Amino acid sequence: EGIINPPIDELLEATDSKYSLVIYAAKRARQINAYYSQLGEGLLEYVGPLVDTHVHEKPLSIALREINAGLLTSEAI
Amino acid sequence: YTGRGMLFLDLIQEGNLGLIRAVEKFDYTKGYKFSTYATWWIRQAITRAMADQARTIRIPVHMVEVINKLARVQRQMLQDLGREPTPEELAKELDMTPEKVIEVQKYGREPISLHTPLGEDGDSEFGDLIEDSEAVVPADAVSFTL
Amino acid sequence: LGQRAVQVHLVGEVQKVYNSQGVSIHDKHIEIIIRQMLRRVTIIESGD
Amino acid sequence: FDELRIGLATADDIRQWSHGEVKKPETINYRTLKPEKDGLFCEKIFGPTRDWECYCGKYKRVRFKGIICERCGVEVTRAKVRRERMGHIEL
Amino acid sequence: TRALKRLKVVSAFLQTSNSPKGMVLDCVPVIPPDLRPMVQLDGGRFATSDLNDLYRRVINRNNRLKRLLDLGAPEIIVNNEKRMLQEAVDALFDNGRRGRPVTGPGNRPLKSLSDMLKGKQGRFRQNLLGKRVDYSARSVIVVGPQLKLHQCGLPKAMALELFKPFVMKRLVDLNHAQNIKSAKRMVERGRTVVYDVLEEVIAEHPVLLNRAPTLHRLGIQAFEPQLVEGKAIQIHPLVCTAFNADFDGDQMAVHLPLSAEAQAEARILMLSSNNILKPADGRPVTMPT
Amino acid sequence: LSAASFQETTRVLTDAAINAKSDSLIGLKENVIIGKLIPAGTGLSRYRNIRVEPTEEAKAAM
Amino acid sequence: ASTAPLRISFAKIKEPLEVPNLLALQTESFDWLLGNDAWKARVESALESGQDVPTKSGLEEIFEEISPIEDFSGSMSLTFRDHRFEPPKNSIDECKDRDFTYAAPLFVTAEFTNNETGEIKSQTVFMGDFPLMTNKGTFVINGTERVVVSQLVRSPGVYFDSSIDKTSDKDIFSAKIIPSRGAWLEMEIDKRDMVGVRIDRKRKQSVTVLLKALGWTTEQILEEFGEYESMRATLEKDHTQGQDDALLDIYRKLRPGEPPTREAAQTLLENLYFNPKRYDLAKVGRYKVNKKLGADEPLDAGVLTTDDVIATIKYLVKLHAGETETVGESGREIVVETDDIDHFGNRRIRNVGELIQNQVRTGLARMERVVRERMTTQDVEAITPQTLINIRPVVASIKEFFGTSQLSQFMDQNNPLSGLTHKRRLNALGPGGLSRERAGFEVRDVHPSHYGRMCPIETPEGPNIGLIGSLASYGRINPFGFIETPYRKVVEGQVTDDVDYLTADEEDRFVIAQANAALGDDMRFAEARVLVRRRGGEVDYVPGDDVDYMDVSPRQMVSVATAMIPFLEHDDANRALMGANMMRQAVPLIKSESPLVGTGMEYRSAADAGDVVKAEKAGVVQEVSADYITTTNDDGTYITYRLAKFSRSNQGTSVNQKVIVAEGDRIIEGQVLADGPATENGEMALGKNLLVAFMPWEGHNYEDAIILSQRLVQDDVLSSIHIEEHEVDARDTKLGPEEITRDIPNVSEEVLADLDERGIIRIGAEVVAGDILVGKVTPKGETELTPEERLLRAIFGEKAREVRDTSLKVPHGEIGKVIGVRVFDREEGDELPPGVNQLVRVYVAQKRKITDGDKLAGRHGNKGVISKINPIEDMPFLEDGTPVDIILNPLAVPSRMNPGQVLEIHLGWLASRGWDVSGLAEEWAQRLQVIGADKVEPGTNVATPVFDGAREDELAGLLQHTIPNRDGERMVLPSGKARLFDGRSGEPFPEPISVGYMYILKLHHLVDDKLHARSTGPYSMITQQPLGGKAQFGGQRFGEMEVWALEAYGAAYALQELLTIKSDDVTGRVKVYEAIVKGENIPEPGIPESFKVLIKEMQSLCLNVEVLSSDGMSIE
Amino acid sequence: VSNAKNETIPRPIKASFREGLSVLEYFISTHGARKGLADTALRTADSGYLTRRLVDVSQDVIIREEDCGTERGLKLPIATRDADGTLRKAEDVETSVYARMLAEDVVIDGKVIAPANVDLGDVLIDALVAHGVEEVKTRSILTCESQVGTCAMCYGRSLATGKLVDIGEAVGIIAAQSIGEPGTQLTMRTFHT
Ligand SMILES: [Mg+2]
Ligand SMILES: [Zn+2]
Ligand SMILES: [Zn+2]
Repeated sequence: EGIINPPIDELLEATDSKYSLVIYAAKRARQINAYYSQLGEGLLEYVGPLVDTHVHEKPLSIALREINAGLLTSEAI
Repeated sequence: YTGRGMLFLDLIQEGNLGLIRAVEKFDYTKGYKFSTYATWWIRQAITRAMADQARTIRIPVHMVEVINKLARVQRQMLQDLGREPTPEELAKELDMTPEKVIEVQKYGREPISLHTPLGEDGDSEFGDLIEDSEAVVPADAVSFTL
Repeated sequence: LGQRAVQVHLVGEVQKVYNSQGVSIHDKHIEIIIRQMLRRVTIIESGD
Repeated sequence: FDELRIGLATADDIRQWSHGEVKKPETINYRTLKPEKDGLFCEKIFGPTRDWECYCGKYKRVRFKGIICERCGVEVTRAKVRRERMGHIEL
Repeated sequence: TRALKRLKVVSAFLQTSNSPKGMVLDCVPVIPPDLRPMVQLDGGRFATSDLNDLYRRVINRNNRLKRLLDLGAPEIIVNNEKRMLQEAVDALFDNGRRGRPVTGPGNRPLKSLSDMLKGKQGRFRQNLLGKRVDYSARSVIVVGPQLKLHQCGLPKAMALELFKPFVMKRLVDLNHAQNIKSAKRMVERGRTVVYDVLEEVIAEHPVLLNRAPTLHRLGIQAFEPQLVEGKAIQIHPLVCTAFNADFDGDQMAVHLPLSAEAQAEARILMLSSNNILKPADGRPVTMPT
Repeated sequence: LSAASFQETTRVLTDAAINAKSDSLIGLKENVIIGKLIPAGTGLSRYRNIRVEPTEEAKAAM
Repeated sequence: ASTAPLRISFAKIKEPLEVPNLLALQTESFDWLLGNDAWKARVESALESGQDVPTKSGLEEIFEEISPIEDFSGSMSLTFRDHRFEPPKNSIDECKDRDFTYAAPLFVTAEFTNNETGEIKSQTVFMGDFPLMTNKGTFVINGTERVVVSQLVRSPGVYFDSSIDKTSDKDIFSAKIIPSRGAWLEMEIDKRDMVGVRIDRKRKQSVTVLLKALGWTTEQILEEFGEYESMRATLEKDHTQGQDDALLDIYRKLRPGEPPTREAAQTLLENLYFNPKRYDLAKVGRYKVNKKLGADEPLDAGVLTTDDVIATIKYLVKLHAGETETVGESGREIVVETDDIDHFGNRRIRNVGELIQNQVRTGLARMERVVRERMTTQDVEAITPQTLINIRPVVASIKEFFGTSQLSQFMDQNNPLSGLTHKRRLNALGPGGLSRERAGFEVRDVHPSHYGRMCPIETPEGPNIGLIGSLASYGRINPFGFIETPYRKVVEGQVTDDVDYLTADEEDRFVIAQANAALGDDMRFAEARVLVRRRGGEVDYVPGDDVDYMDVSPRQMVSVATAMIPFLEHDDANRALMGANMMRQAVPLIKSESPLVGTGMEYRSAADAGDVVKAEKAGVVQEVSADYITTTNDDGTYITYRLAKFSRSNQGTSVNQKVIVAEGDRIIEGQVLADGPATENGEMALGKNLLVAFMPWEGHNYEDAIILSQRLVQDDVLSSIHIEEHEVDARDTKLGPEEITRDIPNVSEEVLADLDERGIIRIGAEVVAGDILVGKVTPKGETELTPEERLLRAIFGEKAREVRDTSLKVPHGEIGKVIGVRVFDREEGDELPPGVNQLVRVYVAQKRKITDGDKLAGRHGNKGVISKINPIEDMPFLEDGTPVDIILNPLAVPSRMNPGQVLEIHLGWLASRGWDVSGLAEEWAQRLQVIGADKVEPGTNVATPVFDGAREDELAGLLQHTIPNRDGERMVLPSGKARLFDGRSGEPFPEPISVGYMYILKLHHLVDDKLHARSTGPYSMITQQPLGGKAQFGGQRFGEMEVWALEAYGAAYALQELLTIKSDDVTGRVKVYEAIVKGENIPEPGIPESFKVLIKEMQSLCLNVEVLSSDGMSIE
Repeated sequence: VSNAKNETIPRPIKASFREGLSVLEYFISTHGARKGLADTALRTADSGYLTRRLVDVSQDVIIREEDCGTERGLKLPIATRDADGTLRKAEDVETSVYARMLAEDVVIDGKVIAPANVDLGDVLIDALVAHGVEEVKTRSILTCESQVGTCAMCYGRSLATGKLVDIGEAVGIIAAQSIGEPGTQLTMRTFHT
């Protein structure tokens, strides 16, 4: 029930840096928002929320929850 | 004629044009000195240039002679009657109608400079207090698309 | 004296001003600024 | 955006930027409040005051943009161009 | 040493292709008109920028010089015009670098080209490094002890005007408002339905509090908003010394991060619970005394 | 550009014109003028270029 | 007798001199300018009493200064003999509402006399309206109340400064004579062991060449100066010799470029200094040079003479040579010493009379030039005094004096004390004076001379600290401009009941005792040892019969606002500054209440200020009513005072006036008839007196915040009216006129519900933000309709109506009940500006209640914002159930060093619950017994003067014997602390808590004004970023220091959007707005507009600033 | 109480604010009170100017490398003023030597106590003073040899997080703010000239 609901220490050890984490959650949040705005096209490349979602929610909040599970993977190019 | 929106040295140069005019139209056949002939042309060049170059918004020469004429008579009315004259009483003295009096009063102002201090604080400038209209308001633009 | 000595002198001198009051600034903060002052070099006998 | 080169602007360079030449100290007519010809604020050199409207009143509509009206020489385009286009004074 | 200083300027000319002749300008460029506006002012008056006056003088003096050169004129008269023309151009580029400035009305020096590019009020230090911003607000601050470290109170009216686009979008989706203009009217009137919608949208959306001097990086700190009646920002008493804020009376600005990257930064980097220790010496700052 | 935004704004402008100095835009103060991303923190090449894809086991579930 | 309500005073020393007419500073100065009957009556009284005063007025003086004008032939002359006034055309009340400058006519008799014609034609002329000053010292110009504040300036004269040169290792001495009008002159000795002169700092030159330029020859020079080797050394080293030679040489140095001419060289020296026009040294200027140089009675009015310049050299060398006392040349013996500019003998205030006189002198100076030019081009016998003089410059100068000047300031009417303090303010800043940038440490600092003439405690705490100061309580102005102060006269060790007004220089000579110094039953000094002050601010004592003056009152050094504070001596000087400054910000309340404990000066400060309405006759009230009150004098004459009622002040607060007298009460002159804003029974009352308890309480009053019981909001204890006024104008434009009308287009039916018939909101119609006050519609617009709009006009059966809505609307974040509307019509007899056909003003009034954020404060510089308003049950109550109205943190009090507020609290409890001392025979009581403050009833006021207040033994003792309020118990212990039952948990607090009654003010930093927000709004034109301020819906400034913080955090994305998306990018701003409402992701920012503007400006200085890509030209 | 222009009065204040000052005592006290208010406003101005100039020169110092290649450090005294037969640590060990990473190991008994490339903390500094080593060589920002900015190892661990500094942090802006923040708090001058 707060911003601090996914703890930061668990998130930090997954990404090994701090600046890496913010862009990584933000890139994912951009994707999931873009998925919700298909409105009927149903393009294959986009992927929806992996975890369950509240009736109203912020896409960035969903993204951070996915990192804590650790299912999502990031790679620098 | 200094201190009327024209720089003092600028007045000399414009009057200097009047002098070169005068010598081309002067001769000894008239029994008079050059000084009396020259001063007419000097005054002409200075006053015409003052009409044509003092104001930021240019006023035609004949409108300029109208406003300074009415200004001087308004000064005489204030001194004589001991009270600020009404535009209608000023109008009959000019022989024009009151609507023309109101019109010429509206043309006889001067702009105020944008880059001026408000005076409450030194840093603030007048030009940072007036909004533009040409900006596209975001709420209205998206509504048209809808 | 030398470049190392002036680094020691500058960091030590400015720190006593701060420590006189009671504020505490770690020496790395001082050291970064002093590194920036010593970067250039003045050329003499620029023949070659 | 790779480098912000700066240098001395020669006389030909100044003329190259210019879209015209100012020839009068005129700014705006005292009665109609519209810009004059070949002075400061002139639409022939800087740009149209109103979007796609020229000076004389020909070619008011949006359709025939990107043309130069033969009467007053104003090139119809957006009014925002006045913020970009610049002239020059010959000495 | 005289040859040493002189070498500096002259060597630069030979290596560079550009010729020294750029010192003496033949044609004076003019600023585009929108950058020196003759804006109408309410009340029938007018407002003009000082560049117009300075441009007017150089045009006037150049025009008269053409007249003097055209007819046969002496050396004394033409020299004075050339002298005044040179002085006029000088005033335009840098007013006050030689003798008295062109005061114009007499009450104040006229602004100049270089004057826009100089000082604390210059373009560099007033409109390029630091700008005013949309989606921002201001109010006095009070102490709220019942808050958590990562929470701040946001007044109802203040938050409504900050989050106006977001409230309108939700009002349309929840069908309380028909269309975008009808949504706009509803929030401006302040109807009862808006407040229910507002609490739904502010949640999990940080806001950056900020006090005016902002000496060190803990001056700006993100917080989780929370609606509160009244008109004063509630703030957490532990974080007072980082802001250096007492409650005599102290207005604190409120900014809103918009995009996905920006609000992510406020949650991770700038949050008020990940800034326990002062970066100066690694000492605790969030236990005032 | 960064030097001009400091105390001197005439001497630096004047000699830069003479010297004809092209400003490479690497740096912090000059990247705030243009509106680009500052090379500090998230604005770095390495942090800003990363990509996010889910795992195969994540796609396998839903 | 019954002029004031009874207030027991704790003072111990009787006061010889009563407090003067507190507004005399402004009124007496302006009386001099008019030269009216009242001032000249004072002149004849002063002459018969022996007091000096200028017998010549102010206005006629500048006429007498302007000699009759003479052309090159000297044929003609214009004498301006007599001036006179007429009654003002507009009444004072009429002026404020109808926007008319309060003024009166000024006629003057011009006499034309021609020697050639031998004829005299006298004729009266009219020079224009003169803005007059009402009886409370404010100039009502253009419907707004202005006040002109005094101005401190360096007096003209000679000033000698001694300095030390580090290279020379020896002292250097300089002299400078700074005149009122002419160029200035300097005389610097031993720069490199020779003496030299600066003639307007044109060039270095010697003194011998200056003297040789004068008629003095080398032979006579050396007899006067042969005993001082500096001038002898300078003489032999000076190669030039001869009077003619020296004169031409200085001509070359001063004005290069022309060949020397004997006559032209000679007239320049006469012109530069000795000419009576180019070097008009002021009357104070001549007066000061005679005092410094010691010459006994030279010419009273005129320029400097050749005697003075040579005397100034003599003073310089005698000062340099080390002798400290020397006989003045052709004058009495005088001390030779350096003089400090900051000392008040050298600082002069230009009171309001002198300020306007300088401006009217400039206006009349321009008038003089015109008649000279006119005379050369006019023939004789066609010249009359009516036509030749143009009065246009004179009126234009006195009109431009009030506008755009730092001395004619907008009056602040927050409460009567803000009014009073603004009259007495002494502004160092202004034209021809000390500016902010020239300011140094020395001017701001307190001086020893300041005692009795300028309060050191109060001054603004802002950037102009010390530059602005308030006049002292007893200060009086010398006619030259210096500030006097009274002193009692002492002779043979007996203090006499006579008062002498000493200036800042005559004070220096003598030794002054202290009012606090004990005095016997007889007029002798009780103790041989007595504290005194002397030259240079010494504080050393000098026992026995040596003094000659003593201070008249211990409150002498403190101003009106500082005298308000009780227990001032216990407070620190720093916090007292804040306390005196706050009290000029307290807003008036609905029902004002007099302070329970407070100094006796609050009553006098109210009556002298003009808000309370006092009687001018001794009569019987006959008809009492809210609007007006009728009184009848013994002769039979009736005068009806018309009380103001709910009229807006300058800062937007009520100035509502109550009526205090009943129907048949007898009145005496000066007694108070009507109560004013923030007043009670004629006593000043800026706040209420609440029950305070000192304890931390759950953290709600942490770090200076305040806790308030909900009783105060409920019982209307702290609530203030606020009256806003906003107006619109129906101007005639090119396309047509604007119409004030009800038929606004494209509006619903219920929005224009409370509008009246002609399109004005009805009286009493409660409004909200966004509501329409007066309906107004623009005449036309040129609409180039898009195809969809064209379709819509057909579909809805609309009419465009060729109009757009521009109606006046209630500003954002504003509520209120309309109370009054004024309408001015062109077609009516009403006068309007050009263009405006109709003008309408609407007064919206609201009743603000005390809420969180609203700044609150006491008297001793303790201030805080309200943090929480608990319910009445939650408040920590007393043993008898009484909940404390306000809590205050104790953590603040020791550190800030203002224990005066604790002392006030203890005495406040005693005032609320009375005390009994009868037959107790105690030592502390004995001083009080003659005072009479032994048997005191509950609720009664008590007075403790600002430096003769009750001592701490009395308060400790008084606390011991407080009356039991009910049932027989005293709720407060002897220590001044009481038992507090926690209201929330119920269980008693473990130890006692200090409690009492404290006087609390409500400041004008209310939260309702401060709250601002912005989604998107206006933008500036030249640079497209939003404009600032609250009145124009302005975004907050993300300055330079702010972006450093984000760079330290590394948050690059947040910084980028703050500079491009959220401002200064026209293509990007609309894109983000549509993206938010559609839910789509935010787009990428472009380049800002200010950067593009920068390129254009730098391309206009002839620098080809090229944006480039790696491969040639760049993309934008 | 300090008279104007930094002088002392010979006749000091004998009364306390509880006891209540006398008239002349109050007047002399004002000389120092007003001066302090005026001076404080000036120190804010100069401290602001100092911070602004510092930020310009201190920018372009960014952490842009995980570890430098070099071995040059700086020798700091962990412990000094050691009385006879005892070892006493340095008074300012916290601000000076803490949160730095050793350039090279330290051997006193032939065995490494604190190995190289280990940041120092409370536990490690205790180990070195107990064994009795009197100095240490810690890698530091001065001797960094990075072609662009400064490596993370030479800067050592940051202080706001208690871990090694991240790549891309702007150490330069942090240092400038830290020096300039207590500038207003300094306010020191000779009591009397
Ligand atoms: Mg504060
Ligand atoms: Zn056309
Ligand atoms: Zn390194």
